[PDB]
Amino acid sequence: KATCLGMDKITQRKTQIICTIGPSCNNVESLIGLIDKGMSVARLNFSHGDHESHFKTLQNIREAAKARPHSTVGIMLDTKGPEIRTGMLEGGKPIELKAGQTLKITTDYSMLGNSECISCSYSLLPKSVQIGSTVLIADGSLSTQVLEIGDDFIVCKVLNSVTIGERKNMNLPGCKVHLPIIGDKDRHDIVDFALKYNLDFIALSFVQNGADVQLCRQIISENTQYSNGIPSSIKIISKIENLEGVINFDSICSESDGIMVARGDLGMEIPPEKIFVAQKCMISKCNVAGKPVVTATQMLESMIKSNRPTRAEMTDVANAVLDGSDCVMLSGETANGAFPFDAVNVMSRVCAQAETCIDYPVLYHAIHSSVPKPVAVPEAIACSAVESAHDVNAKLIITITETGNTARLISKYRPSQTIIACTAKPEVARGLKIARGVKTYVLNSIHHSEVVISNALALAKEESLIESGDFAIAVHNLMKIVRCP
Amino acid sequence: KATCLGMDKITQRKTQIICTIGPSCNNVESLIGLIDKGMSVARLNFSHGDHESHFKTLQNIREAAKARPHSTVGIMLDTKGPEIRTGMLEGGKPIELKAGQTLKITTDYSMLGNSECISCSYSLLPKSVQIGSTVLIADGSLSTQVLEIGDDFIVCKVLNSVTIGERKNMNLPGCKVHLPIIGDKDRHDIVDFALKYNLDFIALSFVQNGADVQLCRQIISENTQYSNGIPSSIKIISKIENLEGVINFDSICSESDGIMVARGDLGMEIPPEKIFVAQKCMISKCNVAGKPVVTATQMLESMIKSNRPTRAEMTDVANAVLDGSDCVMLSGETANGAFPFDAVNVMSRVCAQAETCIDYPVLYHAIHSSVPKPVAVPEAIACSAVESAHDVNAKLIITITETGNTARLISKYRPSQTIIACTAKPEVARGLKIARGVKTYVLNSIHHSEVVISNALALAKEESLIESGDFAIAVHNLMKIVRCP
Amino acid sequence: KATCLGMDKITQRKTQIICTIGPSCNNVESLIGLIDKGMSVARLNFSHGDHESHFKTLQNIREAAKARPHSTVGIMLDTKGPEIRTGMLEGGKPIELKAGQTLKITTDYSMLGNSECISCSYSLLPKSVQIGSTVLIADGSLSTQVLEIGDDFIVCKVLNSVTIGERKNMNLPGCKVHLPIIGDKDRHDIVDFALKYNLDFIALSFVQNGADVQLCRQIISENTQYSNGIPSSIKIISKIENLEGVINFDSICSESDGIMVARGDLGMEIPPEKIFVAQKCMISKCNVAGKPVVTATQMLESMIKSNRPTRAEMTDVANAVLDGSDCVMLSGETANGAFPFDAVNVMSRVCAQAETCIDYPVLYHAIHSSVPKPVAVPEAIACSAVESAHDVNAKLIITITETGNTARLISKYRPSQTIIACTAKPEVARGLKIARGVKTYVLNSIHHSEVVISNALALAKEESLIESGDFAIAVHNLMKIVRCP
Amino acid sequence: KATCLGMDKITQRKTQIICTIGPSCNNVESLIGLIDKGMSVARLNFSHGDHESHFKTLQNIREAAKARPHSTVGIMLDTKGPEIRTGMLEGGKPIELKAGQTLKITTDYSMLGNSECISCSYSLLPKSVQIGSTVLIADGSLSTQVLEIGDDFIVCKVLNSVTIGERKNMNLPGCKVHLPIIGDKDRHDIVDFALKYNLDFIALSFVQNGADVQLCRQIISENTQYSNGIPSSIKIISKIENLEGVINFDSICSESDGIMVARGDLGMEIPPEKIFVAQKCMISKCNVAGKPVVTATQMLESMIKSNRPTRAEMTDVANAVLDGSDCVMLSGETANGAFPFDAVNVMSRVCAQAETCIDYPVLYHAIHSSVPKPVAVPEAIACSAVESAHDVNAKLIITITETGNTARLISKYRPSQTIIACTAKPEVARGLKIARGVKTYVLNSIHHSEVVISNALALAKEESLIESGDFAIAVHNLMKIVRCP
Repeated sequence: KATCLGMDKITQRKTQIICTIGPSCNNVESLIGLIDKGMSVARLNFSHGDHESHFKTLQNIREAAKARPHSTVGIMLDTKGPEIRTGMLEGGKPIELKAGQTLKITTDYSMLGNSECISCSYSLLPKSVQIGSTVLIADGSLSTQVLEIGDDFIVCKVLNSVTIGERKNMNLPGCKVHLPIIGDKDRHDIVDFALKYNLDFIALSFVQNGADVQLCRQIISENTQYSNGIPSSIKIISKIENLEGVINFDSICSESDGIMVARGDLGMEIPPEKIFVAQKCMISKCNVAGKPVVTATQMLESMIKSNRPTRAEMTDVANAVLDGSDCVMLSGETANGAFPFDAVNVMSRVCAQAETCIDYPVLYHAIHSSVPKPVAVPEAIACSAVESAHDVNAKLIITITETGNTARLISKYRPSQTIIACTAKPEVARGLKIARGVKTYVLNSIHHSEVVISNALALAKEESLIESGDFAIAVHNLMKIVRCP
Repeated sequence: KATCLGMDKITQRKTQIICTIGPSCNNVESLIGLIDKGMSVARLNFSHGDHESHFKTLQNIREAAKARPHSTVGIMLDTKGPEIRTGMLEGGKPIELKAGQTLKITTDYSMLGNSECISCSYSLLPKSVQIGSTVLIADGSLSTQVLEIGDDFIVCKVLNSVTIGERKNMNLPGCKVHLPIIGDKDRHDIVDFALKYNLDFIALSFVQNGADVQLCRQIISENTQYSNGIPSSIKIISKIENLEGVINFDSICSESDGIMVARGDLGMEIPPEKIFVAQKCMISKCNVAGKPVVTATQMLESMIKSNRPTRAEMTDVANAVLDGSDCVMLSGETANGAFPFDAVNVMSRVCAQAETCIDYPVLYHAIHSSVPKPVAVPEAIACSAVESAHDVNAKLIITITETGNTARLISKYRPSQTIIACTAKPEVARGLKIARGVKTYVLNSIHHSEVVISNALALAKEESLIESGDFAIAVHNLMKIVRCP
Repeated sequence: KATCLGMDKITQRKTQIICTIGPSCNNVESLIGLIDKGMSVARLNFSHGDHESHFKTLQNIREAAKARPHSTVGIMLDTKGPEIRTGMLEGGKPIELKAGQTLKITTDYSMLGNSECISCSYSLLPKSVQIGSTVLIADGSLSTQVLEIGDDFIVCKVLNSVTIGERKNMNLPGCKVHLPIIGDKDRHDIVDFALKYNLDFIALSFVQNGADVQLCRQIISENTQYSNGIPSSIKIISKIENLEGVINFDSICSESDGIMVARGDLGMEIPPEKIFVAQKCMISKCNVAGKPVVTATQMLESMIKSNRPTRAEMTDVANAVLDGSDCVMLSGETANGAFPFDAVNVMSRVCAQAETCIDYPVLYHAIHSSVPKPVAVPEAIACSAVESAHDVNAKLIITITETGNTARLISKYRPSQTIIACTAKPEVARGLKIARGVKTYVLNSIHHSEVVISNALALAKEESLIESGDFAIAVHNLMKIVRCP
Repeated sequence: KATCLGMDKITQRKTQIICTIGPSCNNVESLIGLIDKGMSVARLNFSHGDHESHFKTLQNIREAAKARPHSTVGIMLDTKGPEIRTGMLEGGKPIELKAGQTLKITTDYSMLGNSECISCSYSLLPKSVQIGSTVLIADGSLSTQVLEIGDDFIVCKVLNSVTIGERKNMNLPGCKVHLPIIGDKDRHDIVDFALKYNLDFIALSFVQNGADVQLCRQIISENTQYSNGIPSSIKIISKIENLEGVINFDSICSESDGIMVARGDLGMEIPPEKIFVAQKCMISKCNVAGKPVVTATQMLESMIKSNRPTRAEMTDVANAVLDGSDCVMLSGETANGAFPFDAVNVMSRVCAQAETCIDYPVLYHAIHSSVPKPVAVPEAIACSAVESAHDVNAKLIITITETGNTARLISKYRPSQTIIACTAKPEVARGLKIARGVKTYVLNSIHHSEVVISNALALAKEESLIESGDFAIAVHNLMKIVRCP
């Protein structure tokens, strides 16, 4: 019905876009490009790089953002988390293995590993496997089986002949990994980078229960040395990356400021045909809870070595948007891909196209019905704004906010109209970069409602978002309908 | 569902009540009683009485209203319109007739009629009938047949032996009555009573098309001599009383300020079984258009000579409310009945009871869906107010209004909450006495919104309409949600 | 919507009509007339008449039915039940009373009563009241108050001056009446009239719980002497006539073959404004249960002394049909009214008119959704027949049935199409005369499906119910769609 | 809701699967394997191979089908259509090109091409391009630009350095290709293979309008020499592969027996972001019309060189099923992939899993509402069967059919129950291998309905599709509900 009206034709994008910043796009020029193509949030994967690499990247993001005064860019720190990685190889050159050979794996991490004895970051490895256990390297590339266990090593038997590099992933199927969700390095990165440099999001890797989220809350509340004793309003985004997280989803979602659905280990703990079911379900639950949800399964793989993607990758992003996703995330397409700019631009257009397939009145009633009544005043105002915008055929919903909460609530009810959030706090604007359909205007002051609305309508007119004679809904416990001069 | 919740039990009335004031309830004491039983509007039927009778009644109504300052009483003038009535009988005593006898009817209205020659107010009577024409008197009591036509009289043959009195109704089936909808007397009554004494409603008898309505509009605009050159805002309520009125209903409804469904001639022009179908349709169309509708078919006939009505009469009122009727009107039950006070009280309780059978969310969506979009700003505001009242579970919807238009728009969407209209103009309050579920607060000034709302909430608290901590929606292009202090 | 399409116009009646047979219409000629006007079922009120009067009436009904071979007439016995009546008056002439006088009431039933000492049928009267209790005669006409209680009498004080006749009703507010629901006379009438003469319905007066229904079931099962040891399939219709019945409705409805909502005492035990609520609720519950429901509050009172009714009475029948009533019943309009034929004809046309206001697809989905799944095979076939008829725009639903059960199930789902029930058993056809929209064809044999359908389509074509080329749904666990030759 | 019930758990597949048969799976043993993994239809892509290659494959398919008598395998011929392919390379070895060099292209198809002068099958190539025209080879691999046009050749300038092989695809963007939709070779393949060997489907490449479909109809009706003068019932499945096909879709869809959504040229004529929008619309229109639709964009690309696919590829299949797709098609994954058997098995499990996300009652009402009424008799029967299956909670819908039309109609309404089609004609069974949720029982005779149903139920019991006491709907204009013995 709505999809067919689009075919007869064969309004800016609402779904936010997160880009992972790596070597391929670390410089100012590239970052500006990424903003122009549609980047809402820049992500720093703390599984990679060092302190100096991260800090430079951060400076570059902010410099690039300064070059784009009509844009707001949020910055996300994605924790390393409880991962197991291999060590450095022979001098620095990659190594292949053949089935049948006996490969040794030492826990002496600071050791150069050859074709016979590689290294491992997990010092509790010997006490975590048994004779016969399977050890997976590079996410199902080097499959092995334990033959011996020593004090600080294991000896495995290479089962299938494959090629792997350095710092590769490692997996222990059916084995409990004795690592914390927030280890010592994660704490250091949270306090001494995210809080210290005033970042906007913490993507918490491998969250498994509400207690993981609460530990992060506690860390934030006990570390205010970088903000004059004032607790950061930095947002916790929990990454569901395994079966435990899926089982405890409700608790995690309820505790967090947002959810990210990511590849992780999930594809090894459940049947692969079931992954899409879990994703769809987690997205719907986030929609009902009004918590932002990020879809991030590295959707455009083919765009690390190709100018444009294949159908399957585009339909994945389209269907993620249609499932109700707030943001989509690019991983190695931008971080270390050959065509970082092409991917974002493609992804952006796909999102916009998928959003034309939405039956907005129907979507609104679905969400409105799913929310138990009575609600708080702010949420009621939000609903009425969306209903009003529909009833007068308004082009914009403008919200004057000091925290972004009303803007998040309007976003929850999925208006067809673009939401313009007006605030005096730049941090609030960056925080809103994960909320669907929210554009932000940062102001010097927010005290004079009339003036704020006037400037917002003038600026929106300049940006081709509204025209003279068009209606806009203004919200600030209060709702009004104004006409664009 | 909603009706069955009520059966297990075996919130003030929203439907407004119109009482016809006559001899039985003309005095101050009686009118005070009628207010206490639930009278919203006092109707003066200008088919009966003289100037002095009407003027005394008008004073009594207004004196009674002063004795009840928390109430607001509207005053309606019901026009004589194009009717044919007989003259005075033998001295002043009633006369019966027997079939077979030849009854004469003269057009000399100033004459005492006997059992052989009666009188008639319609001077064009001879030129309107032919030999064999049927002449009905007292709405199907004296059925006669024309035998001779003279210059200023007709001679008929009494077909059925019945008893009749003075000033009785007269009908000419299948004959065109050459009388205007608004004649000399009607103009006189509108200008020198309704406008002159500042009444609130003109109930316009036998409206047949839009042109009839527009003639009344013209009279109103051309007669501002009693209001300092400012046109009155007196409401035109067109009475649908015949087949023509039904045929042209849409035009009439669109031109009018409201609609009254009355008995009139309709039952003689269409099959009686079709009347309730016409009524249901007319009520639905009024609901959709947002125009007040009055149901008035003399619902409680039995209560002119009995303490209480029978089932059929109560169900009639109940179903009128459930059909969507804004007001119910009592006729001979209050005017010249033996039990006026019992009637009103009964009708009030039935209305309240029928209102407990309503599924309010379902009703809201039915009306909201029937309204073509986009709507104008105030209608959108009204909708949003009703939805917000629901979503926070508010007790009141308060509207600050200078005309009553917003209160009418809110009323259209049928909220479960009582609607409180705050105005500075007492005429606006009186005009709203035909909008369902609206109560009116008259204030000295309406300028300071915060103050207006504070005093409205305090007065509502005093009247036990709201309690501390309860929510109320306040509307004045603008909508907000406040908590009662 | 559907009501307005009808107004633009300003298909046979579905709602069945029950007529009470009394002195005014006891003869063959009158009964034939009643059939022609629309009588489905003839009712014998066993509160009145004697054995000889009842038997003659029965013969007349059956003779009249023989004169109408294309009609099926059901016969209903309405039990006297636990009622209290007054005795015979002075010789035989009616008597009036004045407030203040002390009226005596003896329990010596076989005694002529004057203006000072009347008689009473209830011998336990003295042991049922106390000093100060109120005794009501003729349903709130003679209001009295006990002054003395003797062995076989009471002395009351006339409170209000009114006029009453013989055999008048009597009521004891707030007092327990020690009479059985099925007394000795009721049992006699059930066994020696209803079963003996093979009647179709027993309207059981003043049912108060399921045990009352079960007593009647037991009586039927223990009295097969008039039907060769084969238990009668006579249908029990329980009359809800008081508060107890309303409280225990679910149990009563679940036990019975049908429900009648009647005047009884209800109007004295609950507030009168609540009666319509209870009726609406009981009708809906019967619709959901698929049990036939009869509305019978003496809807056309004014038609005992008038040619035509008033609006309130017509709208009552219209709204009863719209509430979901299967049958409407006339009481004193036919039994002892001046215009028995006029009333039925009016009532019939009203029903037909009200049925045009029904949104059939909407009504179907409402009932279909209210019924818990899974259902039995016969009910599933019934639903599919109704859906099929809609989908092909069929004109008839024909059902071959030996018990009428499938015809009752189709009726439950309220098709717009007339339901034609084909059976070889005349008793089955009469039983179906209380099911909405069911017309019956009685056949010699029912074995050849093809032939039965052919004859039914031919007969229906002759009766102007279907035309050549039109579709009909044929049902007999099996459903087919045939075309009318 | 339905997706989340599946997450808590973390019924056979209904969606049909088309496998393309090539070198990797040509032998009997492989084809048996493909049947066991879930192949419904075997596709022969006549763009590759010769007569003997196709004929051997046809025999192997048919021998493999005999080894699985409980399965039914359909056979599809996919036409070469209007395509442009290069010739053979240097002896037989592939050749790479570097940008800047001038590549020649001759129209002499019978020639061995080097790194300087390649060959081409399109003889009108010189008269189709101009100076500056872009010539694409291997679907955007070798981008060239015309420098010279000769009588039977063109000289181009290699724009981008890429590697290509033999028989590669060739495109002329913005140039009209003067080739018929059904040429000499296509006619030959349709008549002397599809019709001659009695295949079940013609997948018609690059259908652009209704006229193309009607030409294929004409060929079929004019060629009955291999079926004794009886026109084949071979299904025309039009492939939408370009913008023209999309523009004229309605006409094509109405003329065709089914629709295939293929990759084709579409991605070169419209923005890539718009492809999924077109696909969703085309699937919806097919669902509404009741025509089978095949989704086939080479969904599992990664499984030509990998054991299992990535997320995007699985979600693509999952969402195709949820969009309403009747069949999914595998291309190079089975034809010449390294892991054919793993691919099919994965795609099958995804389909089944996606099918558990369906709200079956909701889906039924959506389709039922979209169908304009009235429908024809068999469509009404199909609807009623689906509703009855639901209402009694049946396990199977069994249809006795001579053409398969009723089975297709039932399929259209998407019952949760498996549909069992009973036919005497093996071609009918094979034709139904593209209808979702239909399984087929081939019988010697179909005459005795009772017997047919008995044997169908017994065979279904044997296959564990139904148990004793379970209900099944039987359809053969007629519908009934039976219990499995």
